[PDB]
Amino acid sequence: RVQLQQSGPGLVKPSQSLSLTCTVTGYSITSDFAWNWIRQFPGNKLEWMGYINYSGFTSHNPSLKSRISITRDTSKNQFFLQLNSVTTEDTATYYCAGLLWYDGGAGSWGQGTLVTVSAAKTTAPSVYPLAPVCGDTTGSSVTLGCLVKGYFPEPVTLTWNSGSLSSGVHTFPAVLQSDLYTLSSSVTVTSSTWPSQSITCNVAHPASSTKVDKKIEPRGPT
Amino acid sequence: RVQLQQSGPGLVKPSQSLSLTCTVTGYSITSDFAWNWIRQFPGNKLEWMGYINYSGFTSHNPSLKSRISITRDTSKNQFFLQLNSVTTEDTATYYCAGLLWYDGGAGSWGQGTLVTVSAAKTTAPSVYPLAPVCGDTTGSSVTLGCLVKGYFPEPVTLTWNSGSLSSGVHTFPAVLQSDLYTLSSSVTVTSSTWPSQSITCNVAHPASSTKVDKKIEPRGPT
Amino acid sequence: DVVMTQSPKTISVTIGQPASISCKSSQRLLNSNGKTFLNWLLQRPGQSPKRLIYLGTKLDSGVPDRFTGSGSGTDFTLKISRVEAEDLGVYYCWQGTHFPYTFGGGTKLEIKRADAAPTVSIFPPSSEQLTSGGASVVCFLNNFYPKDINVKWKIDGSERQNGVLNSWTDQDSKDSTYSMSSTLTLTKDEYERHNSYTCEATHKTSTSPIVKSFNRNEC
Amino acid sequence: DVVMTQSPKTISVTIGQPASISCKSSQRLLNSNGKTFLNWLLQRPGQSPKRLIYLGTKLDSGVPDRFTGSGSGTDFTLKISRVEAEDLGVYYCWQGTHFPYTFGGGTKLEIKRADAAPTVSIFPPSSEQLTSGGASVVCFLNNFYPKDINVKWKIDGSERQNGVLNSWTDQDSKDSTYSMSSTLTLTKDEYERHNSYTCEATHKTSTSPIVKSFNRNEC
Ligand SMILES: C[Si](C)(c1ccccc1)[C@H]1CC[N@@+](C)([O-])CC1
Ligand SMILES: C[Si](C)(c1ccccc1)[C@H]1CC[N@@+](C)([O-])CC1
Repeated sequence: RVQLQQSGPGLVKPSQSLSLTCTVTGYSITSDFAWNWIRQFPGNKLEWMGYINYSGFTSHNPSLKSRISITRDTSKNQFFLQLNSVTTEDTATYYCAGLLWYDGGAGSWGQGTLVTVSAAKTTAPSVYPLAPVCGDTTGSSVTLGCLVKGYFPEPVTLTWNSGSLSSGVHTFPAVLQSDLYTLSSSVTVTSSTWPSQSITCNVAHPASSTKVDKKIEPRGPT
Repeated sequence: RVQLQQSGPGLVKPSQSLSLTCTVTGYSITSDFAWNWIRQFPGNKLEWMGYINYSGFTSHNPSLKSRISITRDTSKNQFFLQLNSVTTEDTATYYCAGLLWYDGGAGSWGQGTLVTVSAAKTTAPSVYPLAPVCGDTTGSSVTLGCLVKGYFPEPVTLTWNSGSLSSGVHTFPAVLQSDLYTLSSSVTVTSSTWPSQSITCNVAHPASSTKVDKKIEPRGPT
Repeated sequence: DVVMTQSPKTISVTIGQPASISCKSSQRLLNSNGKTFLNWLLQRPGQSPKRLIYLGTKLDSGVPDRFTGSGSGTDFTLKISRVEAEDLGVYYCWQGTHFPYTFGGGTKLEIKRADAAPTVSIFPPSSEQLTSGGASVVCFLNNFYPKDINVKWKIDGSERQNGVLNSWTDQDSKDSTYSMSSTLTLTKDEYERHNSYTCEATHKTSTSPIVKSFNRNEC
Repeated sequence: DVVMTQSPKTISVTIGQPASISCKSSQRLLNSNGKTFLNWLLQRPGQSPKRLIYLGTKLDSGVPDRFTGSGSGTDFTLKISRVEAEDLGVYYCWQGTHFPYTFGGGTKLEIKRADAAPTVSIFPPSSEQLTSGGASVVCFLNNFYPKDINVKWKIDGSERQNGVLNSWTDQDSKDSTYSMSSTLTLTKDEYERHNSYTCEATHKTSTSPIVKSFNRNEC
């Protein structure tokens, strides 16, 4: 099947140009589809920006008049978006999506890439480990945590044991404070597996090329 | 005739993507030419990056393998350059140029746009006026000056009286000091026209959206 | 432009039950070629919108037959024969008959399931954060239903509201429960000036609040 | 890749005189269609490269006939019947026969004209720069020929070399002269500790150096 994948900056400064790329696999872009760029704003409102179909024909929403350009590179099977003079209003989640030109079916969207328009400077995050106490290390199960504080811009991808520990995990949406994001995450396992088996918090923050691990070690005696 | 004009960022940070645009006027891009992107390095060495011809066909130098993409927007009669994972080595002057596909004649280049790959932060310039003394305000002619110190990145466009005073002008190449550029400019007029007629130094620095004027007023008594 | 009005805004449904949502367009969507470019999409929590219905009434590629689109003219309806846990998320309608193409406001489907009390856990600041001059007391309330829940912080018996930050996860697409994290941030000094730190949760699953706490110096 | 070797590296010529430059390719440039994709370009100071010769020996669009390209195989020559002031700049050859297309190293043509002494001017720091904690004494030496020139700074008679920065303009494409600016930067304090500031220029147009100076407190 067809699969799309977006890539681009996560942060762009006011008045600059936004440049995004969408790599397509499993189908030639010069056949059948309409390759669209759609964005989703904070309140979850969706807006169609435009497309370029299999024959290279383009069409874009008038709400973006003279600021948008959609091109393609048939050699690398990718299409692009160029948005000039961005302002904080352009902050949203950008998606690429292909729908069949003829009837609009077999539509496939990429994962989306967050784009922030701000003057604020990129700040790496701090990762603090959250170990329980001794009253919960004696019972049914155990909950461990990971605190990621003060970073910018979004997002950060967080995993436990580099991704092998997926179940019993909860990563909460980040909250903006002091122009810095804070996000927490908890993982739950059997009260008899930890600390026998190390549990590590892996935090990644693209905007600043940061990647730090944080092992969850027991408080007090170790 | 055909005329090209480049536009794009003046500063880009390491590992990011460079995105340039070339607007073409006086001829359709879907006819006859080969639309090229060429760059010139500090020592004035030229390198061919690639092209996209009238039929949309592309070709790029292997020295940029998998980092370059050249597309076009026939609707706005523009073509573009996308250069991924730039490093300080990518710092150069980027030009767009059209040559006839068939024989290589009628070639036309844009003015070029300086591109700097650095971590250094954008800094607006300081503009100090340079008035003579009283020993040269009594003689043949008179030379006035304008000092532009400590800015980044290049360039700054400097004019006298918003561009009406063009003759007898010398704007010297900037010199990099403390990761900050310094540039001076002198203008010469009849020893009897100044200060009867105000002379102003107009300094513009895109990277920081700065535009400041500096009138040249006589030292001491005024 | 052609405006797409969706209703209801939100909607709660028991698992194994049918559902039905509306999308009304301010302009006819059938074009001169007999086609009606109208699509229905489902955006599960954390995912991107995915296909369901195309051509106004046609089951899209690989979509469970449980979904059925219908209607014509300006009134379109999406139906689900029998809701499943993974059907939760926001449904959107999208018209491609009139340029510029526009989406509806979306309709959020909440899954209805049996009540579930929260598993609460509390965490003192980390040694590392402390040495940095900060202090955060984190409390987790996981896998509960319904979404409504009230958490209260108490420092040595007194309620504390300032400096508290909360964050909820969307309904889980597997068990249909909700989770939440409450965080109390204080200056290192104010933190070390007190001893008791409590996290109080009130939820319809118990008339008496769920309490979790700790005192500095112990574990 | 096909390497293009240009010679000489630089070159000086009197106005009204002929010139001739070379470009040698490491590989034949004639292709299977009888064409030789070889172009000659001139990049005047501050401008972008501009067309001259195409197809190895063909006068390009709107180019003065004074320019003539010739040669075949791997040896190509550019000739100028009689140099004019605006012919100064760097000449480049560019081959489009072998992918990837490459340029030569360029050849710089300097114009020969009558000697011309420099018009020197000196400038004390500005009130504004002073209040900022800085001090720059700027000196200009405009429209001189030849390029060779030596400027010396003296603070109260003693030579000063540290903190001096110079910048030269390329040969002027109209009068063929050169200009230069010399700047002495000092701390506000060191500047206010001295009285005499002199700018000394030595140039073949006078055996005695051109001197310009000023003393704080006057004008
Ligand atoms: C933009 Si869309 C892929 C499309 C949009 C919404 C619903 C179904 C199809 C299609 C493209 C071809 N037409 C002729 O432009 C009609 C709209
Ligand atoms: C890249 Si160019 C416009 C060209 C380059 C240098 C000199 C003359 C022509 C030309 C394009 C068509 N071919 C067949 O690729 C040969 C080179």
